[PDB]
Amino acid sequence: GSLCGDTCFVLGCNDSSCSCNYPICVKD
Repeated sequence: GSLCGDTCFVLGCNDSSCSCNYPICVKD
Protein backbone atom coordinates (compact mmCIF):
# COMPACT_ATOMS: atom_id res chain seq x y z
CA GLY A 1 0.00 0.00 0.00
CA SER A 2 3.00 2.21 -0.63
CA LEU A 3 5.58 3.00 -3.30
CA CYS A 4 8.12 0.25 -3.94
CA GLY A 5 10.87 2.72 -4.74
CA ASP A 6 11.80 1.45 -8.18
CA THR A 7 10.12 1.96 -11.53
CA CYS A 8 8.67 -0.52 -14.02
CA PHE A 9 8.74 1.93 -16.93
CA VAL A 10 12.48 1.31 -17.35
CA LEU A 11 12.74 -2.48 -17.05
CA GLY A 12 10.53 -3.88 -14.33
CA CYS A 13 9.83 -4.04 -10.60
CA ASN A 14 12.53 -5.72 -8.52
CA ASP A 15 10.30 -6.95 -5.69
CA SER A 16 7.77 -9.61 -6.69
CA SER A 17 5.14 -7.93 -4.52
CA CYS A 18 5.60 -4.63 -6.32
CA SER A 19 3.06 -4.11 -9.08
CA CYS A 20 3.99 -2.29 -12.28
CA ASN A 21 1.82 0.77 -11.68
CA TYR A 22 3.69 2.80 -14.32
CA PRO A 23 5.82 4.62 -14.02
CA ILE A 24 6.73 3.68 -10.41
CA CYS A 25 6.21 0.30 -8.78
CA VAL A 26 4.03 -0.10 -5.69
CA LYS A 27 3.71 -2.81 -3.04
CA ASP A 28 1.31 -3.54 -0.16
